[PDB]
Amino acid sequence: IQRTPKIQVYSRHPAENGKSNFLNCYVSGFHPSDIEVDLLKNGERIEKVEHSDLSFSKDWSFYLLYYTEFTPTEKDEYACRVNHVTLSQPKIVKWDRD
Amino acid sequence: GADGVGKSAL
Amino acid sequence: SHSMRYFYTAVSRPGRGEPRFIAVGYVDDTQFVQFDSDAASPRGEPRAPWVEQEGPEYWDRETQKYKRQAQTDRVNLRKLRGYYNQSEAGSHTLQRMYGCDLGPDGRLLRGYNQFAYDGKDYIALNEDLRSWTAADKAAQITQRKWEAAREAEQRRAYLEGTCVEWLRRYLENGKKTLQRAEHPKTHVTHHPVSDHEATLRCWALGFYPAEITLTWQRDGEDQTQDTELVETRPAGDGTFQKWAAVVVPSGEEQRYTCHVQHEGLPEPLTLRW
Repeated sequence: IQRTPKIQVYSRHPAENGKSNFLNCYVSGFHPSDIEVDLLKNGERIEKVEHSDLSFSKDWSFYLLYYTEFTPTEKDEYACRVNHVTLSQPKIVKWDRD
Repeated sequence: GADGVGKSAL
Repeated sequence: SHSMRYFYTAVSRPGRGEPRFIAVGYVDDTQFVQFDSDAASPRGEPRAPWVEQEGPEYWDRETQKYKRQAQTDRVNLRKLRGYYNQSEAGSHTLQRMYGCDLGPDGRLLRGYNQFAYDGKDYIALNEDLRSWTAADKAAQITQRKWEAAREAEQRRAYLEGTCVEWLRRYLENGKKTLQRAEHPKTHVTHHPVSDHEATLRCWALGFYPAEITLTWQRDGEDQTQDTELVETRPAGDGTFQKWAAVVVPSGEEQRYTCHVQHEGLPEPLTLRW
C-alpha cells in the first residue's frame, strides 16, 4: 500500500570545483506523501534548503526536488538524508559527481 | 485555470 | 502535442493538524501554479512568468477555486473514512488529477478526471466524458451520487471547453518557452569496476521537454536486459537530465554505441567511447 522513495543526488550543472552550482536531491516514486529530506555538507545539515511543490506522477506516486546553492570543492562531501515510513532507518545517499 | 464550477463531493 | 494538467493532494493528519490540501498545475512539463493550505495566508501562487502578469481578477478567482476545493476535500476525506469503516487514528490520502490533452494537430484529443484513495485508483471519468469507472464498492457509491447529480456534464464542459481555452491562452502568452524544444547535451563517461569490466554511461543533459529515449547497443543490437536507466530527473532550471549505463568487459568498449532520441534533435544521435 506504501511505496519506497527512489533517491538521486546530483548537481544542476556539471560540477566544476570553485564554480557556484546547485546541489539537488530528487525523491520520487513514494507513497504516502510525508517525507523528511535533508542535504548534508560533511555530515552536517545545511540550513537554507528549498524544495519544489508536492506533485505526483501518472501512477499516483509523489515526487519532490530539494536543492541548495553550493560551490563544490575537491574535499567537501555532500549527501542527502531521507526518511519515510517505508524505511527501517533514514537513508543516506552520497553525492557522486559521476 | 482550475476546474471551479460545482463541488465534486465524493 | 500539448497538455494542461492539475494535480490535487489532500491528506488527513489526525493529532498533528488540519488536513492539507495542495494543488499544482502544469502546461506540458512546466509548472505554472501552486496552492498550499498550509501556507500562512493561502493563495494561488504563480510558478511561471507567463501567468505572473495575469491581473488580480484572475488570481482572486483561482484562489477562491482552491479555497472551495480544500473545504470540499476536507469533507471528502471524512466521507471516505466512513465508506471504508477506517479508524480515525490513521492518515489517509485523496488525490485527483484532471486536464486536457491536445493532439499534434492542436485539437482536443482526450480529457480526463480521475481519483485515487491511499494510492489506489478510486473512480475515473471515462474518455466519453459521460460515464464513470469505479474501482471498488465504495467508489460505486460515489458513482451513483455523481450520476444522480449529472456531475459528468459539469466536468465535460470544463474539460472540452474551459480547459482547452486556458491551455491555448497559456500556449500563446508563454510561447517563447512552452513552444521551445531544448535538445539534450550528450556525452559518454567510463568507470572501471575492476581490471576486467567497466561501466559505460550515456548522458543527456539540459533537455526539454522531459520525454526522451536513451539506449545502448552492442554491435547494433539493443542491450535491453543489460541497461540501467535512471528516472528522468529535473535539473532545477526547467530542464531535465537522464543517463543509461551498461557494464562491458574490459577491452570491449568499442563494440558499444549509445543512441539518443529527442524532439529537439533533427536526427537521433549516436555516441561512441
